[PDB]
Order: sequence, then C-alpha cells, then structure tokens
Amino acid sequence: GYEVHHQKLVFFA
Amino acid sequence: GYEVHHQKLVFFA
Amino acid sequence: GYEVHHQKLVFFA
Amino acid sequence: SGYEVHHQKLVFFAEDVGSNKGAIIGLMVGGVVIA
Amino acid sequence: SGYEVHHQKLVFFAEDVGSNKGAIIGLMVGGVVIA
Amino acid sequence: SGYEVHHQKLVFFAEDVGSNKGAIIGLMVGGVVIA
Amino acid sequence: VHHQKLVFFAEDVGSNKGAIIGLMVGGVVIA
Amino acid sequence: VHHQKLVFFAEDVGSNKGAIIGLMVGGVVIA
Amino acid sequence: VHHQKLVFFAEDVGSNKGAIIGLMVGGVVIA
Amino acid sequence: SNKGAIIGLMVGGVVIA
Amino acid sequence: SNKGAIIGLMVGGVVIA
Amino acid sequence: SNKGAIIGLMVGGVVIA
Repeated sequence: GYEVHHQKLVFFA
Repeated sequence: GYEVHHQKLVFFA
Repeated sequence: GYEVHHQKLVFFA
Repeated sequence: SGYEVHHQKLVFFAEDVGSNKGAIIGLMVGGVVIA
Repeated sequence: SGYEVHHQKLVFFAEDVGSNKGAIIGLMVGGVVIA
Repeated sequence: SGYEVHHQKLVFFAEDVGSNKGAIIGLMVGGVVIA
Repeated sequence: VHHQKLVFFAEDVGSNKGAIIGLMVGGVVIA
Repeated sequence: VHHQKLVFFAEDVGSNKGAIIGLMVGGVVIA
Repeated sequence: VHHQKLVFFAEDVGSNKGAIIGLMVGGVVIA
Repeated sequence: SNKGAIIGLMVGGVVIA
Repeated sequence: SNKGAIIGLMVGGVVIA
Repeated sequence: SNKGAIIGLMVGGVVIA
C-alpha cells in the first residue's frame, strides 16, 4: 500500500 | 508501495 | 516503490 | 513485528505569544549573593 | 522487524513571538556576588 | 530489519521573533564579583 | 553607630556541581 | 560610624563544576 | 568614619571547571 | 554497563537504542 | 562499558545506538 | 570502554554509533 502524509496551510492577508 | 510525504505553504500579502 | 518527500513555499508580497 | 511512529503538527501563532515584552525578570539558579 | 519514525511539522509565527523586547533580565547560574 | 527516520519541517517567522531589541541583559554563569 | 556582618560557608553552598540545567528566558526552540 | 564585613567561603561555594548548562536569552534554535 | 571588608575564598569558589556550557544571547542557530 | 538509553534532559529528537 | 547511548542535554537530532 | 555514544550537549545532528 501507500502511506501518504501531507499537510497544507493557505493564508491570505 | 510508495511513501510520499509533502507539505505546502501558500501565503499572500 | 518510491519514497518522494517534497515541500513548497509560495509567497507573494 | 516492527515499530512505527508518525507525528504531524501544524502550529500557527499570533502577534506575541510567550513574549517577555517590557517585563522585569530576576532569576537565580544557584549562586550566592551577599548584599 | 524494522523501525520507522516519520515527523512532519509546519510552523508559522507572527510579529514578535517569544521576544524580550524592552525587558530587563538579570540572570545568575552559579557564581558569587559580594556587594 | 532496518531503521528509518524521516523528518520534514517548514518554518516561517515574522518581523522580530525571539529578539532582545532594546533589552538590558545582565548574565553571570559562574565567576566572582566583589563590589 | 557600629555595624557588623559575619558570614561563614562550609562547602558547596549554593553550588550546581553535577547538575543538568536547561534554561530559557524568551526565544524559540523548534524540535 | 564604624563598619565591618567578614566573608569566609571554603570550597565550591557557588560552583558549577561538572555541570551541563544549556542557556538561552532570546534567539532562535531550529532543530 | 571607618570601614572594612575582608573576603577569604579557599578553592573553586564560583568556578566552572569541567562544565559544558552552551550559551546564547540572541542570534540564530539552524540545525 | 548498558545497551539501552540514558538521558538527562530531552527536548524533541529521536533516540533508538 | 556501554553500547547504548548516554546523553546529557539533547535538543532535536537523531541518535541511533 | 564503550562502543555506543556519549554526548554532553547536542543540538540537532545525527549520531549513529
């Protein structure tokens, strides 16, 4: 199998 | 299998 | 398998 | 068998968290002061 | 068998986190002061 | 068998994080002062 | 007006010998 | 007005001999 | 007026002999 | 004698012993 | 004698012993 | 004698012993 670990952060200012 | 680990950060200012 | 590890950072100012 | 530990954390802090701004700290870990 | 430790962290801090801006720190780890 | 440690971190700091801007630090790790 | 002050210390008074001291006054530590 | 101050320390008074001291007043440490 | 101040330290008073001291007042350390 | 791990003060990090 | 790990003060990092 | 690792103060880095 596949063990994908991601995480994002989108910031507008 | 494939073990992909990514992470992003998008910032507007 | 393939073990791809990347990470980005996009910054506008 | 086989051990496996995963750990993800995403932290976002605002203007001044944990800040000693304008404070007056006097700290003494051991030592001797004879005033 | 086989050990495996993964660790991802994403940290974002704002203007002045954990800063001693304008503070007066007096610190002493051991030592002797005879005033 | 086989050990495996992966570690990703992405850090972003704003203007002045952890700065002693304008501070007055007096620090003493050991030593002797006879005033 | 008289005055006097005697101080006698024996050994290791206020000592940190053998200690593991992690200290932090402000600042940032990541991992 | 008289005055006096005697101080007698013997050994290791206020000493750090053998200690592991990690100290931080401001600043940043990554990993 | 009079005045006096005697100080007698014997050995290792306030010393760091054998210590491992990592110190930081501002600045940046990466890895 | 020891083949484990002995730690005094630990802040993050990985020890595999 | 030791074939493990002995650490005093550790801030991050990887030790495999 | 030791074939492990002995560290005093460690900030990041990799030790494989």
